[PDB]
Amino acid sequence: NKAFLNELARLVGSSHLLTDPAKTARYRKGFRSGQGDALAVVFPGSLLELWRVLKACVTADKIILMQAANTGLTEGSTPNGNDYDRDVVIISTLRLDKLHVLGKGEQVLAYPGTTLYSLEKALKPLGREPHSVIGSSCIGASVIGGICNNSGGSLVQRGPAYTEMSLFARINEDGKLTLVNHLGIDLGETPEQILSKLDDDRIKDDDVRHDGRHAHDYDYVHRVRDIEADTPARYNADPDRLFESSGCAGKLAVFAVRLDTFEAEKNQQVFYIGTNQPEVLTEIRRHILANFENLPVAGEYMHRDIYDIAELPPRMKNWRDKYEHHLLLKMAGDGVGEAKSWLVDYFKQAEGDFFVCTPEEGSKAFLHRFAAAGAAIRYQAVHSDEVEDILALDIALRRNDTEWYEHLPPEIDSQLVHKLYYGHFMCYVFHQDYIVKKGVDVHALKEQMLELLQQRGAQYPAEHNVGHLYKAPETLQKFYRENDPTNSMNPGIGKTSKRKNW
Ligand SMILES: Cc1cc2nc3c(=O)[nH]c(=O)nc-3n(C[C@H](O)[C@H](O)[C@H](O)COP(=O)(O)OP(=O)(O)OC[C@H]3O[C@@H](n4cnc5c(N)ncnc54)[C@H](O)[C@@H]3O)c2cc1C
Repeated sequence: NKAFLNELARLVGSSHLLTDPAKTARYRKGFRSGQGDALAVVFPGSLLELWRVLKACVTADKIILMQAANTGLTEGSTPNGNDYDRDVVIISTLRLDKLHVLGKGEQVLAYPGTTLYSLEKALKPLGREPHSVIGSSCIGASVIGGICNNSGGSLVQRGPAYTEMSLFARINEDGKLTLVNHLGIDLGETPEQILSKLDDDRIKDDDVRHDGRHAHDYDYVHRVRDIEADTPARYNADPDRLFESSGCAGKLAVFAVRLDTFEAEKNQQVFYIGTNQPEVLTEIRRHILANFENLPVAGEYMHRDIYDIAELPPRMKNWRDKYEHHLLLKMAGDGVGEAKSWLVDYFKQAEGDFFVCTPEEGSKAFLHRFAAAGAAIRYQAVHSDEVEDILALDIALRRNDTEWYEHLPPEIDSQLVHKLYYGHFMCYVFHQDYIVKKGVDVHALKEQMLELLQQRGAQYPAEHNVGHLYKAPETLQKFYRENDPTNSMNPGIGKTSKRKNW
């Protein structure tokens, strides 16, 4: 072991290797939960260094945990406990932060540390927008980390993060580390050639091939509008979005992804909708999905309790006081006039009301909605020895569900101090965080709640992935194994075996 570590320090430099528990704690603890021991955290500075570190880990038979930023919410980006059969090496990819724009910006090559934030910035002067907008973009979520988790932001027209074109390393059945270039870009024959070409930014449009594979989720547009389908719009175990790097959850080492970007959206307007009747929001969604020509850009839901705890903008304060259910509907281009006209008519009849945001209201509303997650976490710490731990569920309802707002069995409802509800309303993806009464068996509660969701036909992790909080369905387990036959990369994800060879 003294030798393996010296090799790492030789490959990335001693200032880019951490072994002291007190120093690695920063990378061993999950954003909301999850924690474990790790032998080392290494920070390669080039893709070629990443390759050599992976090779050194495979030859020392270590477990590899790829990490970018670590905003994963279900403990799947940090070690889970200490019972691994081999030492764990966390490879932080955050220094690999270059970005390569292809052509006029219609596609990009993102590297392991490229942040969504930097992607947004580089595309803006090109008149393009990224494929994803998630609550964690403001705190540095990475592009590749979202592809690995099939992340789903607030962007209603884009689907969960997805691409069939990527460059990644895979430990095969024989335990051999292999580099697989499925980027559809000619980069060379050896790892040195391929990775240097990319590290030196010597890729030009001439190296690029155009072949029909998809660099985003095609037709989510269609799937999201099908309000008569009896399955959800998107969920982590959805087999059609599990492709190589897409949904890999750390089971491969993703070096690069080729992704589609989109034309920037014209003139956006946020419509702040509030109501006390769940059915009024249900019909806004159903009518827009079935009848609008223009899909919204975003449609974020916030219940009042989560509103208060997340908590200023006076009109929002007014809406909070008047309405329990809020829908932040962002339209763009023509959808603005379409939404404004239909809402004016709809609310002359339907119970609540709405207003057209001022740039300041609109940004503060979204900033408030995001942060919902951090909220519950902080309410917990405040009331630590008085409430159990936070029970957080991530769910995707059947597209034709007529009752999205849950009415739990009275005996389950009574065990909750608070019920925090927020989500991506148009996609029927909801995050439900509960503050549970002191003395309640949280594990038993969760099990009861998961049974009710199965009964409702919902799927669960929707966007956050299974991590170590959810059991991976058969589709996922089979995918994880195909990618990592030796089970040497982020091992027990989805409550699966943590041991070598599974
Ligand atoms: C406040 C807040 C709001 C959020 N809002 C949303 C939201 O709206 N929608 C949503 O879907 N999620 C949301 N999330 C979760 C977030 O999307 C994920 O935490 C984020 O996408 C993960 O990106 P990351 O850079 O943090 O990756 P990390 O957490 O580091 O996690 C990466 C996951 O991918 C693996 N991985 C990372 N890099 C690589 C690589 N190069 N090769 C192979 N495997 C790799 C890791 O092992 C792990 O399984 C939120 C989290 C927070 C804290």
